[PDB]
Amino acid sequence: MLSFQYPDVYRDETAIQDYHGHKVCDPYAWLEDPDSEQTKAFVEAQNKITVPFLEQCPIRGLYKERMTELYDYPKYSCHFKKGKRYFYFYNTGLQNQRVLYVQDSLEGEARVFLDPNILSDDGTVALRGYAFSEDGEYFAYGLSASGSDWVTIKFMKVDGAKELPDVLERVKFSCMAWTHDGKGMFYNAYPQQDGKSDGTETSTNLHQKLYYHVLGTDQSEDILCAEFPDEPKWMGGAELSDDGRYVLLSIREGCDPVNRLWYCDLQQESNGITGILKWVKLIDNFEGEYDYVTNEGTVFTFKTNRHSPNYRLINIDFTDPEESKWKVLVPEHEKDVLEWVACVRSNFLVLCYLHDVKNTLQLHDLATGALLKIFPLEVGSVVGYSGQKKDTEIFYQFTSFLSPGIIYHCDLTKEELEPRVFREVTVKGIDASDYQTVQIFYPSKDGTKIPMFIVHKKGIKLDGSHPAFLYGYGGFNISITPNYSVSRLIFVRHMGGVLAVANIRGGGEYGETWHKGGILANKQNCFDDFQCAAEYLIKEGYTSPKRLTINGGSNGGLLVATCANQRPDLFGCVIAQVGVMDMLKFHKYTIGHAWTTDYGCSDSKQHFEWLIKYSPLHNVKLPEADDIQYPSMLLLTADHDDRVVPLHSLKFIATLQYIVGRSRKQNNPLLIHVDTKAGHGAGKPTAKVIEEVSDMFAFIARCLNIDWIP
Ligand SMILES: *[C@](O)(CO)[C@@H]1CCCN1C(=O)[C@@H]1CCC=C1C(=O)NCc1ccccc1
Repeated sequence: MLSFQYPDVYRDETAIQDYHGHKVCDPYAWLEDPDSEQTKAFVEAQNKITVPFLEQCPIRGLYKERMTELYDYPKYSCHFKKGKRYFYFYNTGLQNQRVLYVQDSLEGEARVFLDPNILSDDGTVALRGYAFSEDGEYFAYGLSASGSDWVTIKFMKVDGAKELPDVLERVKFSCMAWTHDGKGMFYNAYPQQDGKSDGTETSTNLHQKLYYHVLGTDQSEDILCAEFPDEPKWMGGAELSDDGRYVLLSIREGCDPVNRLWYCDLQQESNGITGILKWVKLIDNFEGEYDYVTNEGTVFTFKTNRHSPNYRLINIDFTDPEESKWKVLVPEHEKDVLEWVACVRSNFLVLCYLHDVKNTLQLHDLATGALLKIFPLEVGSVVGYSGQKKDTEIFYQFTSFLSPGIIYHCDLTKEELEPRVFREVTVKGIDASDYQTVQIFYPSKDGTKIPMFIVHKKGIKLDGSHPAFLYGYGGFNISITPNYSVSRLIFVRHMGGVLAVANIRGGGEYGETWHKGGILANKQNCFDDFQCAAEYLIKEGYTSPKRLTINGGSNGGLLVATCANQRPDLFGCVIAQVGVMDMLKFHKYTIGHAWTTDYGCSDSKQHFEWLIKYSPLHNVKLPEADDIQYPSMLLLTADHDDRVVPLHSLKFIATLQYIVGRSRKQNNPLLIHVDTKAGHGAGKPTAKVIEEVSDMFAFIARCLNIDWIP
């Protein structure tokens, strides 16, 4: 099968670093420089063998045509009201970017408000963040180029959709919050740095500042409102209270769901916003999360995890702020995670729970916390919502494995609340009733029961004959909940596949204890959980190792890369997207310093000892048994991935090809594809998304010799 040879790649054998007495060799350290001729030649040589491999089999074309056909369905966000007008996002089917529409009433004719498609030939300029002024008359929006986290904020007057002159540069990981006087907007920016700031650089991002931009002025005139020069990793994001009276500052350091919470009573500023604000340090530590829900005068309602791993709602009165005085408005549930909370129609709260990895949605009274209404939902996820304090109605969007889903509307001025289907779209080509989703709970190595969703054609024999696609993430308190994926359903219908999603530790599915169960010293739980998921699928007859594919992205790319090293015998195929591979150096680049709350940091002797054991880059090793080789592997990355700098995948594939790819017994390919004008994944145009899934499933089809089923 291997009709190509791996490129020559220089090994710098002098690259030796001491980590607490452990010598680590890093012969591909030079691939850390994205700008060198050496690195560019490496990328070109790798793509030169990967692309013809992927495109040799007719199956890529059949997949791509079927993806193009089935992905072509209308896609809407929830309606949301701002001031006098309604807005929603909409893609007719195959537009590169969804388009923002405005209408003057729910029954009124809609018109294009902001169309990102006209900003590039190839749809690689994408909306990233936006905020309307309190009165709905002005609009700020972030644009990112080529998938980079870097943002340029531009502005529009809503009436007439008029471009304004204001442009804000050096924006990254930014809040956008307008003061209610409509004078201007808070946002974050980074100090100048040497070299590039376009998504191709690896430079660390430190000293993020909070600024205020007065509409109608140059950026050079913006007011510095908060900075933390003694704490270069702190990130202070601003929002206005619902009554416009307070600026709330949430300071983060790292990725843990915790924040300091400072406030500024704007009425108490000596002369409006003119410099560093008179911050009152209400919560001045990182012991808990405090997510603002609403306030009534000085009584502030927050979603918190303080003393409550599954989250709860508390009231903190700013005039009596000590923790012993806080009121518990909605107590923590013993098992279900309070995922998010919104305040709507003055005195309702909308609460969204995660119950065994499925969403529920409930209306509660603001004053007492009492449950008033359950909004009935099928099993799946709530993935969109609108309705803020002043609004008198809600929209919410539901999705699941087997249907694109439904947008509901509920008029909250009615005595008897009755949600109605507002929009529903059918995907002709996939009959949902041919398939089923089951949820099982399998024991991991230590006996912990892990949830797994399995999706497959009805009536299949569990004889181990089926190809399977097993997906995981396992980190950063992120819950992996049901979602509609055309690309995965084509695998099921046209490749005869079984789909599986394992809810491994590290995620947020069972609250903070689930998260803590897959971080730091215990990160190996994630890999154990995921290996156990594969073993369960095999034992129960859904699949066999030779027909099993695993996939994950980012922290999920680490997951699958590590599982390949640790259990090469368990998997036939591995696709690792935009993965963190160098666990010893991840913290040196761009925003990687923020992930040490999940992983630890190699500067620490204790953390190094955890990290060295599973770092994919440092654990490539020929399997001992003559009958065992590495699975076929595909790494996907891109040249403007400034979230997880591509050096991770570059160094990892060089190592795989040298240590494993050169052995006689290795016949499974070990490949990387590096895309151009693309980044970590957010804002990826439709055309690239289609090419990407076509690459992935063609890879699977070719490595496992799977026949297309028309
Ligand atoms: C991927 O897993 C997912 O994109 C990468 C690699 C490890 C974690 N990760 C992230 O993107 C983390 C997960 C959740 C948010 C992340 C992040 O780095 N966000 C940027 C950011 C913004 C504000 C404060 C801290 C970090």
